[PDB]
Amino acid sequence: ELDQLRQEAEQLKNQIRDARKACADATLSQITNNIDPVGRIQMRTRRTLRGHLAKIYAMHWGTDSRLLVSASQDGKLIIWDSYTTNKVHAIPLRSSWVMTCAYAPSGNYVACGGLDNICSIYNLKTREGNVRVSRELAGHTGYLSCCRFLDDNQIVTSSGDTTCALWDIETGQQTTTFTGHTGDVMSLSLAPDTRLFVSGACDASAKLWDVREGMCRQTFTGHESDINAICFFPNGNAFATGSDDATCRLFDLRADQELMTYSHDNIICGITSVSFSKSGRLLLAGYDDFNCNVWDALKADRAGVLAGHDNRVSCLGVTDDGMAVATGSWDSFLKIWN
Amino acid sequence: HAEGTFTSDVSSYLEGQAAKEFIAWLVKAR
Amino acid sequence: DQRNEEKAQREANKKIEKQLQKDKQVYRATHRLLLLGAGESGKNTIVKQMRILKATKVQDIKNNLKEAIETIVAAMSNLVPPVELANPENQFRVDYILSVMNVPDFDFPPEFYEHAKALWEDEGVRACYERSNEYQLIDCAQYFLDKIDVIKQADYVPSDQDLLRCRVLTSGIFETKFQVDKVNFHMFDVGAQRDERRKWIQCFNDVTAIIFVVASSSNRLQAALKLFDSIWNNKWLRDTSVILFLNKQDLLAEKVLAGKSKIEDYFPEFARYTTPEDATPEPGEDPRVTRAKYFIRDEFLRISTASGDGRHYCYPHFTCSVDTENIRRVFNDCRDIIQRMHLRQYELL
Amino acid sequence: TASIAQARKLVEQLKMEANIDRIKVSKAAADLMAYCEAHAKEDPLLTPVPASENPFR
Amino acid sequence: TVSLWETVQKWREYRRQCQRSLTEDPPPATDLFCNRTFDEYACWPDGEPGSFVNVSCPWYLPWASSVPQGHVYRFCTAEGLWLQKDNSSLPWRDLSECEESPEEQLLFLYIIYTVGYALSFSALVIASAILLGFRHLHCTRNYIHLNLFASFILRALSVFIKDAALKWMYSTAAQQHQWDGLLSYQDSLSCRLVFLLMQYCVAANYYWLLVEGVYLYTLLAFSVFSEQWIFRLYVSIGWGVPLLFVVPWGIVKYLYEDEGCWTRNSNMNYWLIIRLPILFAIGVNFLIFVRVICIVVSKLKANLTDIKCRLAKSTLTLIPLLGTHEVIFAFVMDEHARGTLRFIKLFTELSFTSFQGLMVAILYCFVNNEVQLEFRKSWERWRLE
Amino acid sequence: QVQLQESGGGLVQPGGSLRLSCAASGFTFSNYKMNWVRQAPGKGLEWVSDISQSGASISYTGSVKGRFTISRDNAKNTLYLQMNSLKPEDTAVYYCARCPAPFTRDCFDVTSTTYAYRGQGTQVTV
Repeated sequence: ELDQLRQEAEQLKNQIRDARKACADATLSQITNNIDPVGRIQMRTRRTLRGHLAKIYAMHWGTDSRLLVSASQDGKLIIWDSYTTNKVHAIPLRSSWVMTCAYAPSGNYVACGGLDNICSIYNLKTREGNVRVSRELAGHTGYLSCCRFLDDNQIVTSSGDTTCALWDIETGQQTTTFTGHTGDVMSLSLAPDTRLFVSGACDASAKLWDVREGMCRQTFTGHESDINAICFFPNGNAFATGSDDATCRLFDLRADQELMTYSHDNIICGITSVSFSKSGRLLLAGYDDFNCNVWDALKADRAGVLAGHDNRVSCLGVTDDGMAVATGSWDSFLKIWN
Repeated sequence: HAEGTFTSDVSSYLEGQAAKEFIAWLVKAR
Repeated sequence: DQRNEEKAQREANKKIEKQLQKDKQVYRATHRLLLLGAGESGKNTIVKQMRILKATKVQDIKNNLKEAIETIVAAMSNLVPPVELANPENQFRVDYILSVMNVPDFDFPPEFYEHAKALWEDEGVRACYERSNEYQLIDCAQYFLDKIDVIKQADYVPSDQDLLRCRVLTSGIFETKFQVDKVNFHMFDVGAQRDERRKWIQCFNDVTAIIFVVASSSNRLQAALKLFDSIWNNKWLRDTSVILFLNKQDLLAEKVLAGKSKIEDYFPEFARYTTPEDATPEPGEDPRVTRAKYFIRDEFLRISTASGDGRHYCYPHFTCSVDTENIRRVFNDCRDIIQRMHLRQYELL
Repeated sequence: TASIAQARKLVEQLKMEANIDRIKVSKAAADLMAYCEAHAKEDPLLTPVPASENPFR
Repeated sequence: TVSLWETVQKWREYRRQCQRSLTEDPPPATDLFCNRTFDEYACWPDGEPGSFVNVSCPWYLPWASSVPQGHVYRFCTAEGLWLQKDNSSLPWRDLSECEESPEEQLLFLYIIYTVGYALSFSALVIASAILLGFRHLHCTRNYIHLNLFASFILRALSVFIKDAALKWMYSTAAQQHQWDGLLSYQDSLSCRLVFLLMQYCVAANYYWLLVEGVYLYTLLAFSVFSEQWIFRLYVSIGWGVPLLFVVPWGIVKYLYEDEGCWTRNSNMNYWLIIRLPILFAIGVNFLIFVRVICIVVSKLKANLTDIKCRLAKSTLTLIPLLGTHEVIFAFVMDEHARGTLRFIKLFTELSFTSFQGLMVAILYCFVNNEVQLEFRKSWERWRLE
Repeated sequence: QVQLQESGGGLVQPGGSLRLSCAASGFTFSNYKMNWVRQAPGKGLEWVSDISQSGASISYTGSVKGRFTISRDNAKNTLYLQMNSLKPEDTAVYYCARCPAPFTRDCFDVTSTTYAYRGQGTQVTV
């Protein structure tokens, strides 16, 4: 009977609740109580990247920490040289409603996608030197909200149809499908080894997935509203989520629960994007209030503000070498911070 | 325009009040 | 080569800036529109005329309809407890379907619709339906069977609801382009997206207008009001103007004429409602139908007048899904929206 | 009903994630602290680098 | 009209005409004849003793038409010299007869149009910094405003330079007895160019109020033109078109009416070359003013004492931007206006034009909600520090 | 973990009375706008009533106006629906639904088929 299965779900839900309270006898704010605060983090705008006609929806850093791609809903992928502010490529997209962009770790491809439900792979280092579409991955039945390359030939996507998919780029086929979310999936982040990833969905939960096995390992609850942003801690043993309930949260995979909540009484807008600094001592979060707050990820104190955007902060990224932060905004500007 | 009208007003008026000065200087000259 | 490749970098940049400058002129000169409609709104027929003067899925819907009845009737005798018909006079209706099934390129005559419709009120034919669990039947079967009267029509265009039942849509978003007095418009309507809109609707915060098509005379009308109330008051959509098409005036007229009081039971304040004196009825229409259509308009304006603040505006229009005047209403509304946007920058209003 | 099929899958997923090894939180918190100390000095957003080596100078 | 230039020349001819006359006149030879002379007002002949030595009132005088028959007397003593007034050597002379029989109404104007041009010049450098400063305010609408702000600055600047030339020519020098430098400056091209830069700077200010009206007109005419192409056209209309009738005016008054340092519009059919094209810019900007207000009334009736108040705030705010305050009294031509109507015209056109630059800066930079939002956002961010 | 648990309900006579309860947990109850949403046998989900954060602003679907009363207890984290003079067209599964985001006037998706912040429902049979 359905009603019998429901009552078994609650008692298994109580068992995980009780197995999580067993190990939660100390808090992250007790362990990190003597740690001296980081100090007032004062970053300034070093670069403003102008050239997008409409709001910027996503950006990704290239692994050389110099080139970044940024997608705006005027229908353009621009690849910038952050050092010199020179645009390297400007890619016109078939569908204007791009919602995410990815830079391949090898640097040879970008991906983008959005309300067309397709993830489109673009070859940067082609034969005659002009960027063209190399593969179009179709099979999602909702908007593509995030895409992340594993290597040159694989890519993981998250979708508005509540699933994530692992792709084979050479054949254009869905190697794996990741089901289990109830709301649509808004973000994904790969683990440093790329063998796991975490997805944040519009059901106020996050899930950890085995890439090679295709199944969900752990489910993380605690947020009250839709999770817009997700990001792995530098060592791959924790991650941070950003939700519409106006808080950020930190989860440890091996304690299998949350450790820290980053919230203030004056902060009443959703988080759009999160990102860790190279050491993971700072958590950077974009906000609907047009600002980016820097959080001391071990003590949960606000350590600074990136306060230069005229519209909603939509995306956020830290270089691999940790030297700069890039913030994209609905005011159509990219700002690089130090 | 108003500027050229006013300028031609004062220039005409001053120019004259200065031709009155020339006659006065002549009378006083000796 | 540090300065050699810096001059190649900055010259490839200015080439992109030239192309980006032609892009800007095209982007600025085009008006972008989001088409959001109720399920039975009739949105798609309006697109069909904005396009002809991708909704070509009319035949596919009929395919599943024909493929559904054929399985049900061909399974009547196959069942170990064979299913008997409730009316013996439907025997010849089964005969016809048993022959015409499994043929290439069926035309779907009205006589076929007659047998198909007449068989569905038959209790015996329906009796096998609850036993469709034991055999193989299409998922969207009972949905289209109730809808045959809609599909018999010559002018039938599948609503979005209809396209969700079948797996016809492969495209996240559909785009329609048109031109009114040399002004370009890009109209968008979402295809394969789930009915939860709260995340992907933020993409359209910078459109010129949202064209909101309401299936008037349907509750589905309280549902349209709640959706409009959610759009009007959204944090990101409160600088976006809404063009409001109250679509099925012709069907709304018929129901009020006949005595179909689904409007008054769903809205008890319709009893104490009087037509505003400054109303302009179309001469040659019922003084009751102009009451019903102005009552639905006054429901949307109750939401609209609260919390407008001069940031955005509502443009209600009584329409019909078969009208060439509709693109002109959008063009005139967009002119007013752009003029007020310009007048508000000079602080003239 | 199709709703019982997703209830069985939901319950089968709740067994695969109830029988996992969870570690002590203060221990799991200790490694997050220990990682941020071993990498504190190579984090230019935490400890700003001199303007000579900052490429966005 | 008498020019100081012309009063001097006629006097010089009066010197030459008499300098030769003085040497020519044969003596009376009589005992004790008092000597002929020219003492820089009028020149006497030798006059026999016991007589009034009577000379016609000199013809170089500006008021020479006024008194065709008049006499300065000098007396020749019986001893045969000129009669002497007591306390000096200056011979007894009678200037009761040749003596001749406005300003204040012309200085309150100078008082009230310097202050207006000064509080406009100040408010418009401040408002240009705010527009040029904040990057978020950089748009073509604010690029039209910046160029319009630079027209009011140049117009207010050139009127200060002109009013420190007119004052130097007459108030400074001629009240210090410089008939050498004053007349020479008038000949210098420098005097002409300052009253040639004044004609260009006034004309370029009317044509930038026209660009503001034309631009706002194309915006409301639902006409999405190429943004790039029209802006170069608008710069070439505001700054370039004024050269197409100011320069042709300068050369005409250089060849044909080159006198009195171009300050005086002695001939009014050449003043048309400047006046008429400006009346075209004033005329066109009034038709835009009525069409824009007609658009605003259409908008206000849809979202219906309150409409009457919002219309008044809209009309009064639009008036400085287009300079339509002078359609009231600009179709009264200079030629045809005389008497009090030449004050009130000059009053409402100098007291308002001077303060018009200030009203534009307040209405379109200081009370503009996009600036007051950008000021607070630049202070709320500064509260972090 | 957002949890909504509808209480009350059950078989009642036409013209009867019922009081549904919604015991909420896992979120700041006072921050969110709450809704009652019902699914009649055969039909889709439809909005019945909503109440704002404080409880001052209230709305109803027209067919229940004058018969239903919505109320919240912000201290007890509970939503109520007083059902007076029930008619057989009220037979539905009644769901308590939270607006997806706090401090918002708009309330998207609560009537959607798979909306996350909704309870399991109480069957009301008249």
